[PDB]
Amino acid sequence: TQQPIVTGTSVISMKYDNGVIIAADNLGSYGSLLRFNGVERLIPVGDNTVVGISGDISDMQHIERLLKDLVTENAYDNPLADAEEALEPSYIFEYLATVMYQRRSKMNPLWNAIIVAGVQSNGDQFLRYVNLLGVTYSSPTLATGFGAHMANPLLRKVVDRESDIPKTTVQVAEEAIVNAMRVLYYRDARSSRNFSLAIIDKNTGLTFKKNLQVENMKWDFAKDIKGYGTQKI
Amino acid sequence: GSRRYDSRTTIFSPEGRLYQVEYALESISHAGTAIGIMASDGIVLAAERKVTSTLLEQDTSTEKLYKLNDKIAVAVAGLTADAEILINTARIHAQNYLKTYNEDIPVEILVRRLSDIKQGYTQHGGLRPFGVSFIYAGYDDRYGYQLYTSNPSGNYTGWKAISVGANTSAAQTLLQMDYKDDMKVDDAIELALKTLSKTTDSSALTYDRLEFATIRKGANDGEVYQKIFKPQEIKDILVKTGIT
Amino acid sequence: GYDRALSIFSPDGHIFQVEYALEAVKRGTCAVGVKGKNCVVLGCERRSTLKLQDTRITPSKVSKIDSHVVLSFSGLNADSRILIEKARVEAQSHRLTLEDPVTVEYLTRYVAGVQQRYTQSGGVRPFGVSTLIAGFDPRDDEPKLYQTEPSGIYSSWSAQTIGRNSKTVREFLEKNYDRKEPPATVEECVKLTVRSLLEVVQTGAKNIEITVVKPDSDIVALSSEEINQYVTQIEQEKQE
Amino acid sequence: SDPSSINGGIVVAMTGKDCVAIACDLRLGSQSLGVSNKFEKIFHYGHVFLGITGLATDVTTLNEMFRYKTNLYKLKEERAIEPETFTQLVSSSLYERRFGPYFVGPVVAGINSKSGKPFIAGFDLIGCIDEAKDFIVSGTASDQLFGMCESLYEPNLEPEDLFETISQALLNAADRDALSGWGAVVYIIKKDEVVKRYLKMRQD
Amino acid sequence: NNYDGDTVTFSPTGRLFQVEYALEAIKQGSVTVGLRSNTHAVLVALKRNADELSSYQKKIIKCDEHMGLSLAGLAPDARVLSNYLRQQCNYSSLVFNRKLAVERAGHLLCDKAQKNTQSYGGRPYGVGLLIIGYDKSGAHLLEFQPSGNVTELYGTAIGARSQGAKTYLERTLDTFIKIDGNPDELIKAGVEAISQSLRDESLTVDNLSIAIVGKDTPFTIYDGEAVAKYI
Amino acid sequence: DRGVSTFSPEGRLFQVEYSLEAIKLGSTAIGIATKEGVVLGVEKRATSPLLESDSIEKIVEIDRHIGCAMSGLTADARSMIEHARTAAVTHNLYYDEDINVESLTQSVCDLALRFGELMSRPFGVALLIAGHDADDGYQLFHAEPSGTFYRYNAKAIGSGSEGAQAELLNEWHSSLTLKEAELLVLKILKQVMEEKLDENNAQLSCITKQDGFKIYDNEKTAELIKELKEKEAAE
Amino acid sequence: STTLAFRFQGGIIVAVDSRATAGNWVASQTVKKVIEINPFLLGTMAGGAADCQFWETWLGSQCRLHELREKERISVAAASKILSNLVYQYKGAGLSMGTMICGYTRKEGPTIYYVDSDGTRLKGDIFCVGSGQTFAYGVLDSNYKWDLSVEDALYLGKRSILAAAHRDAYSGGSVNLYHVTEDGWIYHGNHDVGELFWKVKEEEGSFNNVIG
Amino acid sequence: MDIILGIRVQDSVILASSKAVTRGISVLKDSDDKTRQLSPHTLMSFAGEAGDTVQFAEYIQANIQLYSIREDYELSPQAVSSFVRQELAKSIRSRRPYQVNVLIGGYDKKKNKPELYQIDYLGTKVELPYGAHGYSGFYTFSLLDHHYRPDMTTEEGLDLLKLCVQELEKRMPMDFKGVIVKIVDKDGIRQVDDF
Amino acid sequence: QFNPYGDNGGTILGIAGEDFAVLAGDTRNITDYSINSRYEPKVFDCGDNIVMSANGFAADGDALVKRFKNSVKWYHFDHNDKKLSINSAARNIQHLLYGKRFFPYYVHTIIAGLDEDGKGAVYSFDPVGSYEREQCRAGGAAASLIMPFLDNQVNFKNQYEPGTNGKVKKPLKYLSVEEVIKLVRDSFTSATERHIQVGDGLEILIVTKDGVRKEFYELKRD
Ligand SMILES: *[B]([O])([O])[C]([C][C]([C])[C])[N]C(=O)[C]([C]C1=[C][C]=[C][C]=[C]1)[N]C(=O)C1=[C]N=[C][C]=N1
Ligand SMILES: [Mg+2]
Repeated sequence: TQQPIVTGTSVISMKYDNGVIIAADNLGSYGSLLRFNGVERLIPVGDNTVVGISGDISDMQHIERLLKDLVTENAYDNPLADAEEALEPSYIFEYLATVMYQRRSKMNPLWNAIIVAGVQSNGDQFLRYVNLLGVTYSSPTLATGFGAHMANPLLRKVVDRESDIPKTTVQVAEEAIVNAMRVLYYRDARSSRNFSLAIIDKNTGLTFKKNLQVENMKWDFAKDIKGYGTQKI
Repeated sequence: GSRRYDSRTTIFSPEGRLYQVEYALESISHAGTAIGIMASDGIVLAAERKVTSTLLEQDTSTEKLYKLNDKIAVAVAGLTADAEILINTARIHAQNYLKTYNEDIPVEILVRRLSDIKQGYTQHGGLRPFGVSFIYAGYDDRYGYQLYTSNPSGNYTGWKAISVGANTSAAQTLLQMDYKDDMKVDDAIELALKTLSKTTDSSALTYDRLEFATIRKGANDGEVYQKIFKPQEIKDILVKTGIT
Repeated sequence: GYDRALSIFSPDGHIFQVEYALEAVKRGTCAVGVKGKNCVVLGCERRSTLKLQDTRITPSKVSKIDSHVVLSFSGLNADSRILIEKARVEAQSHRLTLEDPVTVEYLTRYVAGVQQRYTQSGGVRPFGVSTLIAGFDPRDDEPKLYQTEPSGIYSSWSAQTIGRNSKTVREFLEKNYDRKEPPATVEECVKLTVRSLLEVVQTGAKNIEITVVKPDSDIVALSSEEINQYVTQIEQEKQE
Repeated sequence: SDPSSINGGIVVAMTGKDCVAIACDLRLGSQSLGVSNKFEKIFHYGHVFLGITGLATDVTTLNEMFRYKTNLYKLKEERAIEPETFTQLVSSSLYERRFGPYFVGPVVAGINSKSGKPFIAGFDLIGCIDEAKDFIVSGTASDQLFGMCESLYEPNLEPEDLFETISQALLNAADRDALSGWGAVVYIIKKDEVVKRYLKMRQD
Repeated sequence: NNYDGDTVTFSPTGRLFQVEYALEAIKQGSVTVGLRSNTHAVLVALKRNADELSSYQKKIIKCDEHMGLSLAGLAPDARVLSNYLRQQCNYSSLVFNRKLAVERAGHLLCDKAQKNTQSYGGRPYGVGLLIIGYDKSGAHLLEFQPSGNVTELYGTAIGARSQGAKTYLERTLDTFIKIDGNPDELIKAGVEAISQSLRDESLTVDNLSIAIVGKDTPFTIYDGEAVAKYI
Repeated sequence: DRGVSTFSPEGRLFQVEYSLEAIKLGSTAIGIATKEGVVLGVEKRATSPLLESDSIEKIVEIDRHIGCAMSGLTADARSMIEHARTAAVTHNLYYDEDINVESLTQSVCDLALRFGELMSRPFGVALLIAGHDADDGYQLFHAEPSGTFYRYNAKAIGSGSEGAQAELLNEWHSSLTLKEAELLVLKILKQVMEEKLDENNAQLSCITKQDGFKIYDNEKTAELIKELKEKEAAE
Repeated sequence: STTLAFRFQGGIIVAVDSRATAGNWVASQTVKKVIEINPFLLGTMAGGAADCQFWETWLGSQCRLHELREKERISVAAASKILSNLVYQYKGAGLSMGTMICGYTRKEGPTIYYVDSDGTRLKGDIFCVGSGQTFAYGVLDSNYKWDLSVEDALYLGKRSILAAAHRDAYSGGSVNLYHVTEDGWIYHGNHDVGELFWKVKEEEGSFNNVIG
Repeated sequence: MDIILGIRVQDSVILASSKAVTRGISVLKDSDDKTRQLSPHTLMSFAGEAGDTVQFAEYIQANIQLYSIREDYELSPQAVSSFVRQELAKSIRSRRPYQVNVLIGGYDKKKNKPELYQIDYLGTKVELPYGAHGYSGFYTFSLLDHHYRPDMTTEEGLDLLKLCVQELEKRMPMDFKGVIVKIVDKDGIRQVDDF
Repeated sequence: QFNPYGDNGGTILGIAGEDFAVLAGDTRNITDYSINSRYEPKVFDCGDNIVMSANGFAADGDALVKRFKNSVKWYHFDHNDKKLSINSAARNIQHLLYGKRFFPYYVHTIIAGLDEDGKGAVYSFDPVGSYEREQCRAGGAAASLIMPFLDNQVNFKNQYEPGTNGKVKKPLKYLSVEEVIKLVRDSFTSATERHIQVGDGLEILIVTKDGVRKEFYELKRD
């Protein structure tokens, strides 16, 4: 049993017709102090998987080292390491899910919420969640922390069920993700303007975008707001 | 591997004997003779130190007779270092019993415990046995004065008079000849010294080549006193009995 | 820990360490067991090479395991103490958990099991001891007599002997013991037991020990004079 | 609840001219209930005397433990243990149970057989040695005993005078404590004679 | 000679005799054949009986839905090693949601057998194994030796008189590798291969044991009247 | 000396092969499986007439649906029986059902090779394990100290085994009745035994689906012996 | 839970209710609170459902092993003590059990042992265990005799559970009856309280407080 | 359990122990014997937490019976009491201590004297002319302080014990369902069947 | 302080027919007042014609199902591909649950299938392993809403025959698979209305001698 010290906020994601999109901001908070402003919380594994992590950053760095080691270990005595016997998103997730549930069972959890986004060998979209309790679930849209409360509602308007996935393009999906990130910056007190976004497509592969910013913000209406009720000046 | 160098200390011969026990007994047969004689009013322990020197500090020396508690003592025959390992274990066992039951340990129970330890080294562990034979002289309120002996096999037996170490065959014959049941301590003292004087490999039996002890109820009223004899006191009892 | 396999098979399918343990039993003083109609008697040889012995305090050959069961033996004396101690502990443990004293068969099966375990365990040699276990089951008047040996096999006997010159006394018992009509009384059973030992013992003085066990925890050891009277009567009938 | 005041009791020791004195009450109780009036708290191993206050099971256990250890000492050393040496043995033995201690308040008293010098010492429940010249106190009425000793005591008292001083220190301290009393014993100790005196006191 | 008392001792020519003696136990064992195409992999095993009243000792063991082996030598040692494979296949599935690769299964068997050849007290395994399987890179056939040596092959045979079947497969190499999408013909080739190792005795209904795994075919064992079709 | 787990140049474990020689010295045990049940019979072989023969226990119950006969160093069999009984009862606890005869046999055989430098040597006893289950019906297994077990329609172990096995070769057929099997075991035991066969030096037992495992009374066996004598004198 | 057992002329009567609850929620009305350990031993179940079920079916495995090893039926004393010694090992860990071990052997006759998760093991003639034990005790103690017929004893047990089923909120459902004799136990049916209450009320003239 | 009493007279020790066993709400039994014979001339009564009491008593019983068989000799009451005390003194610093208080009544055949030892669960031993555990002593010690003598007969001891039980039945809130009385003397242990 | 347990909501229902058995469960997965997934399968085919569901804390639920599926696999390996009967599966699950008696799987487990006589079977477990064969059982969040309805409409409790007035009970006539599916659908529709953790979708697994069939139905998504 511990308490989280340096923490990362929401990770958001969704499926679209040819793949999956995932995003997360670049902040490492120390309570109410916005301590570290250059923290990468999306960690790619090969060219077919991106693991997004929220919660305790020291535990995130530990998980990052486990995944790095997993790639090394998979290559050992494996002539098809970059082909048929490469790491799949499903393999990477199940490993993490095993570790998370084992650690909670020893009463010493990795204080994180994790989303594994990727594309399988047969082109199928992979998107699944796991957290400090070892709880797992899948959905056309997935989000952690504040994202669950604010992002999911917006992303579910695009893809409400399974049959909406083939009808959703990469442009429409990315647009929805970027808008959700703006909304989280308006409303989450532990978020930052700077974020990273990753697309995993079955045709065009892994596209990792760094140093993105929330833009097209509405603040002008603030000038008209005066007092808390009766005040006019 | 390591099997190559294992002597296998705990095996039977084709005849059903324990090799190492038999060879340990052969070792003990070259040790200085120790005699125990039980009387109606006490017990005598006499023992011969092995070929000493004039430069040996006798008054502070102890190789034969050891105190286990206030009521029980032992005479040693064999490897002195091996004996001290067992003696310290026996001293502890007596104290454990005293702490548990708040009574002094009965002689036989102490003897059985030490004998069981010796037995273990002949059945398991792959270690050599202790090359030691003990004569136990003790008193308790159940059986009174008691003499026992134990050997490397872990077998123990009770005695009226007994010898261990060198020339036991000759010594046991002499004791069997002159011993009587109604004998007293002073008479037993004389018998013990006379027996050693005849069985000794030395030219003459002197005070500097002996260790002597008595367990007497010759203590003021109903209680038992252990007396480890001093060099001068061994010299006096040798003159009294008419050996020197 | 010392793990060396001392008891192992040989090309002809024998375990020599177990067989050499039987040779130690052959060397041991003779012990005999005879069961009558309402009793069991355990006879034991005392070698008279050891005089100046204190018979009060010297370890007796027959040992009580519980108030209703006894154990005698032939072989290594030091080894027998270990089996006796284990048996005494198991007897009290059985009373504690089952709320009933051990049957004679159960106690035998335990002692036999311990002996067997020492024939296929690393770093240990077999016990150089064979035992005769006798007594009466709780609330039962049928006599019980069992034998064990170093290998760990055990079985029930109408009458049996173990130790040195046991071949001779077994010869005697096989012709003198009738199954259809066993020794009806204590006297007849003790007499047959002393007779069987007199084939081997030498002098009938302090060389024979007798212990009579009857139902309902009635165990007593006969004295020198009581046994001497049997010795006297046997030879006076023999002079004819 | 507090282990050191379930059973109750007290011990006091004093030095005099070529002599020492050690005394204790005889009560054993279960809180308010008085159980025994024959529970002596002073023991001796050879010429070294040990008083022990506190939890009674530990008083008994430690006595048995120090009898055990002083008997082995004597067999190996071929001499009786001295007060100075025994004091160190008590301290060592208590500190080995640092984080699971015996709930006791030991007091050592005796005369060194070689130098003839009078010796007293006290301990806390985990081994700290208080080696006072004048007096040592222990138990549930230790505050009371401190007050009595500090006023009544003077140095170089003769054995028969020292008896009166220590006896009055114990008796009047015990009478101001609910968990002490029910009889008392006083040991007067000289180099080669020891007198034991049972005191007449109020039985409430 | 003087250097065969235990597995921890090299001979003067650098040989390990205890390992070689373990290899000898395989040669005494009954013949078993393995072969594969691109779609399927087949095991054929000649089972051995004690006498006419006895049953015929089973030769083939299933390790997973996609993997299994046939044995030749000490059967209890095959049970230990097959149990280890079952566990390793199972660890891969539970932890990584991943079917164990046949090549990696061979590597694990090699390393397990090796530890028994370098340490004092233990002994080498006294059995040879033929592992077949279908994984993400298609059909596979492996040959395990208790020296530790594992080898991937198109076809092979181990046991007594296994040289006859091994030569036949060496001739038929170009034919049977092409038998794709036809399980019965691939088994026929395996039954014809094991027939080259027979003397005096012939393939009966309770003598023959066949196993197959493939693209849309779980590892299944055929015994009894199920193999009468191929006799 | 040499390792306990050493291979011979022929590829056999020395100790296992030596334990098989000890089993050849043991008393005879025979088992015959039929569609009406499995029969188990043993030679008691008392070393002396004073030995009470009914205390010789060479046929043993493992569960209600599984019995067992032994041959060789019979003391070694006690821990094997204990394990078998525990395995049978434990499986019933875990699965609320009877355990398969083959699975029980496999569990016993797993102990066999657990020896080295675990126990110090292999078992010096062979077992005939007979039973019934719903899947494979009436079965008879031969469990060796090598860890190997064969199923048998009929099997003999012990000192008179190869002579008895040759006799079982001719006599066994798939339509044998239980009564026919009982007499057949008695016939073959009488053939290979040193002493003359009677109800006191030989013991019969069977396992049926209805009644389970039963050791036969000396009175019941005595009748079957008398029935055997008459039918042999009939031609 | 209401479970009882009592010794009498015709052996032992065992009677139990059928209800299982989680708080105020009635989880089951069809629970088997009697365990058939063997044809001669019965165990009752009160407290934690799992603890009782698990360890009493486990007890049956230990009893079967005893009679395989000793070629003899296990005594009620020995069987009860195996269970009490086991739960004593777990003392403090939080097991929750109140059980009667009931049987009949030659050496003992009809015997009942109360076994408890605190380690308590008591031999006795009458026992009632569970939340509704006090209600069952009232009927038993006023009507119990040694000289009862198997028919009358069975009814007294049935009636005593009914009394507790009525008043105790955590008891009810149905009544399972067993009768233990020299030749083993004999099941005497499941009796729904919803039909038994009205039947007993009418025939017996009892429960005049309730309207029917 | 509840009330256990002991009194040592001229030539015997008398132990009295309540018969009730109470599982919270109900009295499950009214004939419970809260004692075990450790040896022919030594009896131990006990009271404390459920389960622990019997488990401890039977464990001590087994150990003393084992000693008796091994040595063919009966331990003195003093020796048995010291063994019991050590077990409880060991127990109090265990993971889960034995919550058991005991009285040990024995007749020493060597000294020809009765002996009564009171030991609590901490391992606190005292030899006494009369003793009690729990709330029993609060009522009974005043009576015993007044009436007791060292030279009393066994019959006088039983009468003084009846006066103790009568006081307990008058002033104690719990119904302990009477007591089982047992006498320990030179002839062994016997139960007074009418009390 | 760290809390190793959580509540993922959901509700499950098992009904045993005369020659069939159904095990149903909603597909919604939640924490607190949020929806994790509208379609997360909760009822699983475990092989050997056995279906299983472990409702409550999903991590423990997935762990248990995973370990039981594993037990089926090893049962085949160890006992010559023998079919694991529903009664044997039930006892095995008791030991899996009781094995963690002092750190329990926080789930309500139900299995369904056919017994060895071909008749429909449902078994029900508590978190620490106590179990019982039943004709009818609901488990999880809305169990308290559904069970009373099933007492009434499956076992005809408190129902009597017209004209007799409480004297003659309604006879316990057997229900077809079409009739059972109607009762399951109505049970979940009703539970969805009044329980916030129930909704999104209903997945039913039907077990017969022919095998395991699946049926899916939409539920309200609010
Ligand atoms: B009985 O009331 O003790 C009863 C018998 C049990 C063996 C089935 N117990 C329960 O119903 C307990 C609750 C309880 C009620 C009253 C007293 C003590 C305990 N119920 C359970 O253990 C249980 C188990 N699984 C589900 C629901 N309830
Ligand atoms: Mg809803």
